[PDB]
Amino acid sequence: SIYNSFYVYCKGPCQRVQPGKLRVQCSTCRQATLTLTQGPSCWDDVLIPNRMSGECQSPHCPGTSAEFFFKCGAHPTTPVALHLIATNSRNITCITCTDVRSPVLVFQCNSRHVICLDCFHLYCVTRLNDRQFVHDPQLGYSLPCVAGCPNSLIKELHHFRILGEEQYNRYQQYGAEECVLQMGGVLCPRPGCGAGLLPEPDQRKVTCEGGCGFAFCRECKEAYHEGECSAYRVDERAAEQARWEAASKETIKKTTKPCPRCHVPVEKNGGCMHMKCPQPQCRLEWCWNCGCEWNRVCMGDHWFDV
Ligand SMILES: [Zn+2]
Ligand SMILES: [Zn+2]
Ligand SMILES: [Zn+2]
Ligand SMILES: [Zn+2]
Ligand SMILES: [Zn+2]
Ligand SMILES: [Zn+2]
Ligand SMILES: [Zn+2]
Ligand SMILES: [Zn+2]
Repeated sequence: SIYNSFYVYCKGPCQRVQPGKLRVQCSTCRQATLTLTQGPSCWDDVLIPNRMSGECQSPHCPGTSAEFFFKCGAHPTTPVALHLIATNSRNITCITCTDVRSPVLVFQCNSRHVICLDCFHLYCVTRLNDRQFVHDPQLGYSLPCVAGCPNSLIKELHHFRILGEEQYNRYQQYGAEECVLQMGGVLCPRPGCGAGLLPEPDQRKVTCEGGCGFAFCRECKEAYHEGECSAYRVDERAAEQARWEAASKETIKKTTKPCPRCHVPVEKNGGCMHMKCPQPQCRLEWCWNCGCEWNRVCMGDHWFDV
């Protein structure tokens, strides 16, 4: 692709975050024959059912609602859209490492704080280690913005798929482990075990048994013995810089661009990348990003950006 707006988690065969291809169909007949009135301009447009309307190009179809979906962009054929993931076209620095990276994950806190994907992984892994995931009755376990902002828990839990199979599996075990821990139990310390154990409260010797047979001291977690036993600070300025809608320096890509055909300067007023030239005698339809006539490659790779 020239430019990708969308990322999906591709199960088989990529098992990773990949650019996604946006598709649209008629919600009635399910064919690729829905001509939209207006192209999508944001994630709500392609996630909320029936939000967008058009006309099904069948003589047999009265359908007027669009249904959008994604495919992995890395190969021919339905994966889940990772809507918090954005291409970092304005070079916003990451909240925790302060480097410019792309793509980035953008929290739904009021500040729309921005974290690179490597830092997001490290955020996740640190919180898993330290048992600091956050419980929500309506969700299960998740994490909020790294800065601690309110009302910012991640709700589309498929985002934790981006951690990859092993850490995602640790995340999937966390709830059951936490049940044991909140009940006063202990997890087996043997790497590759971590069974949740519920020994009697006052017993220092814990044996992993129904597990792996390991007898450990629940106080120091080493092999059982008689006798006595032998990341979270977010910079305030870094956080202010790392906000999606904060004012930014001008990049090589200008925000007012000439019409590819008539050269007259053109302002963009929404997320959709299909531009219609405002000049009465021009009316060229073109991709804001690519400077070319509007086409289905641009639709699929970057119909809108955020
Ligand atoms: Zn794939
Ligand atoms: Zn139809
Ligand atoms: Zn980072
Ligand atoms: Zn935040
Ligand atoms: Zn064990
Ligand atoms: Zn000990
Ligand atoms: Zn024009
Ligand atoms: Zn384009």
